Amino acid sequence: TPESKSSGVNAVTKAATTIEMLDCKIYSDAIDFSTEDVTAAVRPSLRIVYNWIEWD
Amino acid sequence: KFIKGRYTANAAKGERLVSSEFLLTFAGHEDISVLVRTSQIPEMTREDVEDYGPNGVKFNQHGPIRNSGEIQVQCVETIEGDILQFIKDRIAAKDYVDITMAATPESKSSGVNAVTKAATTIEMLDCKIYSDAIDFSTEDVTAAVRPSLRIVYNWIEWD
Amino acid sequence: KFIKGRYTANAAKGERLVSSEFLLTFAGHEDISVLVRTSQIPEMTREDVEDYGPNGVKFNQHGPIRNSGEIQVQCVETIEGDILQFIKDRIAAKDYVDITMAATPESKSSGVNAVTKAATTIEMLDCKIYSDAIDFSTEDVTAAVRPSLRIVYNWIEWD
Amino acid sequence: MILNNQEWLLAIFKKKGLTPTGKLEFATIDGIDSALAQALNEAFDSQVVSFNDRINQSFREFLKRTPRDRITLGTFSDVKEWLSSFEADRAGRKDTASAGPVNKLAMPLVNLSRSPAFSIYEGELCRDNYDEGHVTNENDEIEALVSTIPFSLEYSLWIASDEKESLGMVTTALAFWLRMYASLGQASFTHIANVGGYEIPVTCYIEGQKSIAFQDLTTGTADNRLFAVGLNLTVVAELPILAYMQQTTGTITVKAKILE
Amino acid sequence: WIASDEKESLGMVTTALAFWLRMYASLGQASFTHIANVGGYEIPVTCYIEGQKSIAFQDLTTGTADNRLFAVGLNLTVVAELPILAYMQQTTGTITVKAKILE
Repeated sequence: TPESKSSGVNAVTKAATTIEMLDCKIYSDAIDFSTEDVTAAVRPSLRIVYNWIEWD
Repeated sequence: KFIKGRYTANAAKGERLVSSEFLLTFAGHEDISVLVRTSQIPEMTREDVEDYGPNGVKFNQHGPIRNSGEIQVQCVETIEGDILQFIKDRIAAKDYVDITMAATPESKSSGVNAVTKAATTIEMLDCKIYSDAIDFSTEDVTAAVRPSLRIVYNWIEWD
Repeated sequence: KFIKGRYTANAAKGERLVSSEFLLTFAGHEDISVLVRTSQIPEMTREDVEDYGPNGVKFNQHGPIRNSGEIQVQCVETIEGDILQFIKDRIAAKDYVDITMAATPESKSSGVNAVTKAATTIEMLDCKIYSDAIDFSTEDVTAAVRPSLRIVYNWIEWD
Repeated sequence: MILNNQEWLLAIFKKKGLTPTGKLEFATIDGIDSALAQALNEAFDSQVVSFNDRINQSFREFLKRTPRDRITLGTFSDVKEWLSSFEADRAGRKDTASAGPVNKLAMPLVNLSRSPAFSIYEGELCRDNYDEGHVTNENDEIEALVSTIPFSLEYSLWIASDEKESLGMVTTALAFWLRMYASLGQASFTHIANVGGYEIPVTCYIEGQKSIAFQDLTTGTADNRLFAVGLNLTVVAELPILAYMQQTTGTITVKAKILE
Repeated sequence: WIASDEKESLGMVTTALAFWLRMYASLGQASFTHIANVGGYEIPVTCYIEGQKSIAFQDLTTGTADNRLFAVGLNLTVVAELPILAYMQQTTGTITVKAKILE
């Protein structure tokens, strides 16, 4: 979810949807540059390796 | 209209790149840079060491850097046999060239910030250039011959 | 209009080749060159030797040239059994023929420059010609029989 | 060896600095039409007829005519409009080789026109080039840097005649000129554009040169007994644009030192 | 919409527009910022032209049989990120940290 409105009616419905990854590694893949597609935008693709999952 | 305060933002805002502009120098063979139509950026990854602890816990660890890899480039052929002669010369004599890939055409001399130029460019050292098979066929009158090149880099430099 | 100076350009400018024109001689069997419709240019590559230095650094090194390879050719058949008899003769008697591949039909007898002619041509020596299965079927009245040829070359020559 | 204390002075070089100005200059697409009109005439040249015949009369007469008489310029919506404009304004036989009676309304004629609207290429054949070259003075200086942008223009050719055989001959000659020898540039022309005080060549190509398809333009011979055929062409031109520059000089010095 | 009497002036204007639009897309060239005074504050609004590189002109005149006038049209799209602000009230407080031994 984007965020919780500062009214803060309930909190357990906020921690239920979130998740946390610890001790992660971030790598990248190859990036494609080419003509003939003038309206395109560069899209790096990332590979992320997590090591632990936490919730609540 | 009264200026009550000041606005500050904590997010990245800027124009998005278009992949239609880039440069590919090929070291001392500068006249070939006009014929390219497709290039890439190296992988930029690292090896992972795999370990299992007590019970079933598992950890992935940073490993040594990956230096050498492959990259695919597609170019277009002219009448004078520029790319064919280039590949023939490369095969005839063993040599390694240096390639400077850049994500922008060039910085205007009125440009006042250098780091935005060094951030996009990458350099590949001690590279080998080979070619693949080239397709010739009738029944496609409007098509143009497209040599496909395979380049093997050995080191990656930036900044 | 005053001629202040001169213009010079440091880029390769030339019209792009069209892949719809090419030639394939087949050595002393010159009458077959009309029936071809698809051809290729050899791989033009080299072997690579991989080494791992201290720590995890890695180097790719030029190796020996790749001599022999495989190419694919497609042609069409006439009533007189031209391609069929050609393949039958090739299978019956072991022999090696020479194939010349050119990216341009033929230079006009003006002969302004010969270098631009030898740049696009290529020659294969000591070649073997085989064939694949040929598909016959009804329900396609307008189709034509298309033999598929597999050619194995043993040396590549240029200039 | 110039050695002071523990440092060597190795070499002194010279450099050329470039500082830009905002001004820009660019070429015009007007001369491409004249270039194409001149280039079309080489199709009909170098053609001969060995034996004379009644059928070959009109084609031979057309071949003998000057470039101004073969081709007319202007955009039209209908064939009738073209014929009415040709009739209203005197034309067709400006260069006369006989003082006797002649017919101003020669039957075989060719028209060329282009549309005001155009577009950038956006394809495979061409690509944007930045700083492809530089422009020098009579002295050893640099005044501008030249870059090109592809441009695609649309053209339409109309061919008309009285008898069908002459129309067939003209169309066959055009097709033979267009299709043969594509790899060795045969239908391709260069227009020299005087951008500023300098001469820069502009190279134009015909996209899809080999693919030729003619379209009919007359419902029938029930009204005027006239045959008309049309053809559509596209031209890709790399116009050069130059940005003016200012040149300054400087020096580079190289020294070697012993640390600490 | 671009209109002119002679064809050459129209060609020159259109070529100038095309050269401005296509060249140097990566380094922001056809891109503008509008400063909007939202409430009592000045917040910049950044606008971009989607599909800037692709240019195609459309003709708008049947012919010169009526008025001898040349007209050519072009279509553009502009992407703008409008800002919206929600008012808030600020209050202050304190946070204390203590360390204790169990039992």
